Amino acid sequence: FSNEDGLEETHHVFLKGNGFPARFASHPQQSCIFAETGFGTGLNFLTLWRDFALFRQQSPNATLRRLHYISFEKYPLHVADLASAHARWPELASFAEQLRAQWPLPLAGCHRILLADGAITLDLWFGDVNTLLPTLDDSLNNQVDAWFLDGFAPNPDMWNEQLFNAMARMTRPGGTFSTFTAAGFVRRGLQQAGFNVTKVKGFGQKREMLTGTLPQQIHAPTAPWYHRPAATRCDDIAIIGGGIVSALTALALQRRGAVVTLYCADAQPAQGASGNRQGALYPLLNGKNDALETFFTSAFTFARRQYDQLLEQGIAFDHQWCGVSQLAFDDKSRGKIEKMLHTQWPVEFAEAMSREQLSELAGLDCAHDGIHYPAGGWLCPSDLTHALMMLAQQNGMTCHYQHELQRLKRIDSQWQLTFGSQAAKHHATVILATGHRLPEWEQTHHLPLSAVRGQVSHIPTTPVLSQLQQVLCYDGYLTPVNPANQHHCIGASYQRGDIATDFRLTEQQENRERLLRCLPQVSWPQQVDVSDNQARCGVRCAIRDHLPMVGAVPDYAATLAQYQDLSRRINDIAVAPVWPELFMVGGLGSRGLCSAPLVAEILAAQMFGEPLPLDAKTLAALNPNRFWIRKLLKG
Ligand SMILES: Cc1cc2nc3c(=O)[nH]c(=O)nc-3n(C[C@H](O)[C@H](O)[C@H](O)COP(=O)(O)OP(=O)(O)OC[C@H]3O[C@@H](n4cnc5c(N)ncnc54)[C@H](O)[C@@H]3O)c2cc1C
Ligand SMILES: [Cl-]
Repeated sequence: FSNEDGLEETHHVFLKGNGFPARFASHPQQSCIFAETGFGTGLNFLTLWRDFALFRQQSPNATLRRLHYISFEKYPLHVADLASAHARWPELASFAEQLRAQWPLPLAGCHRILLADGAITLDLWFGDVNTLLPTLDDSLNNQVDAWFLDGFAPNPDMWNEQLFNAMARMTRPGGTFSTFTAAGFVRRGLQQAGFNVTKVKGFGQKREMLTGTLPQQIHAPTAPWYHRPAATRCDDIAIIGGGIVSALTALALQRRGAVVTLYCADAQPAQGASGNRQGALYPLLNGKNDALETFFTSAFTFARRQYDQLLEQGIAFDHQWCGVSQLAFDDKSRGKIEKMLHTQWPVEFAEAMSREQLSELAGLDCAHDGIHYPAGGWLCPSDLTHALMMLAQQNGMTCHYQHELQRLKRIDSQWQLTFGSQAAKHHATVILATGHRLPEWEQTHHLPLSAVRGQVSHIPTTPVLSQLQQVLCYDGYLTPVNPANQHHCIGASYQRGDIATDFRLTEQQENRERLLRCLPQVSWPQQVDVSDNQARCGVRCAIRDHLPMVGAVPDYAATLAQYQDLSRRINDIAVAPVWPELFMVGGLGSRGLCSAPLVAEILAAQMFGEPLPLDAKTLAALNPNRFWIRKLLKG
């Protein structure tokens, strides 16, 4: 037993300083929230994990079942650096391996990693703490049970009042912190932030150090107009849906121990918009660093990781992570791509490429230059949705197919559900995930959701078409052959106000026309043949700002009456009015394969009142009431 590896230190300063592991056992909630300034090689996180795992082995019936860890790192290391430093701590080896298996690219923003079969949520915030904290969401307030105040020795950049004030704002009352320093200005900084502070002996030799406790909740400037309320009960949830996002939301809720039931109008899941054979998965970038791009940057990477974790657990679905090549086939598209390339992306996420480079990758002359997304690809969303639905079923979700909801009505603390004609059901909490049909309710009909038919053609491959290795995106898209069926998909029509799903010949020809029109300089696209008239049709739910809608279903009448006064006020203002115990997720447009997993996880986390994985503007930009709140916020 030495001190030289720094493991005993970590345990003394950060775990014991916050009352662990004793505190695991007395902890009164199902989850415990830790936050850390810095992350480094993960020493504090891995040590905590190890202890929390020993505690779960020893007390499988204790209240505490889950750990959430929030970390702020300005200088994210590469996974090889992580591996190299973890050689010092072989006793952490197996936790370390699971961590490194999911370590993300150095992209600015929040990256949520699900570890230990869902018992651990790791929110990695890559960016400067100081510029980050004022951007964070109200869902982080009053949440944190214990802080690991780590980093360089008070170098002074990090240890300002702005950090201490954010920390207290984010601390639950009774929540605590510990740090390795005892610098006077840090002590004074944490007191003025609102903590009680105690000075104690450092580990072994040097230093004194500091611990403390937040005696009272800091009521801090909120944004009540974009409030994200929890469900009061998660032991009785009914999902109305049956597409990709219903299954992901199911699973994200089951990880938290919710009980969920599915009602789906069709005989089978994935008979709506989620039913194609091959769909494209890549991020939507703009180079504007707005809410849209911020969301898609997190969403894409989060979706790839979840899809890989699922595949690792034995879930099966056709797919190739073959890369996506988006072509500058046009003045407009070239301009858009040019703007994206002004932000400096790691080439592991998005890379500018010449016509030659794209074609080299593609196996076919791509006719233009553009941008390449090497982790994008295609998946069979039909297989994926059936697979995730099956998994949710195996894990406890009962499924009632051919249950088209016709009437939804709150009565005496329950939602009464009338179908088309099976028995009426009633539930404490409901979630609407019905895609293009979302705004058909008296409760949802003032939400600006638009419905857009598309038709995707199914085409036989040929020796030349088989050569294609990437998804090609132009004004439309063409996937590589699915080697399991020897067919490709090429789409898609985009018909606003049109919800019929009948095969149309005109639209079948247009899927080929689009390709021929956008790559006129090459001849292989002539090998596309749509004359067997095989296609699939479906209907997207589009939103004019191109971002999903996820959250509580907002109450129009009360919102307008309650915020007529809002602009003058900006005071202590009431939270956004909503229908009680009613939530929604959808508005996925044409990018649901990319956006679905993160919105699902956002919705589950919200309904459980947990900290959310995005900043305030990006969450406000996903909130269902946003188009209204935007007006009222200016008059
Ligand atoms: C032509 C086309 C091309 C596409 N290409 C891509 C692509 O390249 N990449 C990509 O990521 N995505 C693509 N998409 C999919 C897009 O991402 C969709 O927005 C997404 O699949 C919708 O998923 P969802 O779960 O929200 O809704 P859906 O899959 O449409 O499911 C809605 C479900 O709700 C059920 N329902 C509706 N009303 C009721 C009711 N009253 N009672 C009970 N149940 C009800 C239905 O039974 C249905 O199962 C494409 C879609 C289309 C149509
Ligand atoms: Cl699809």
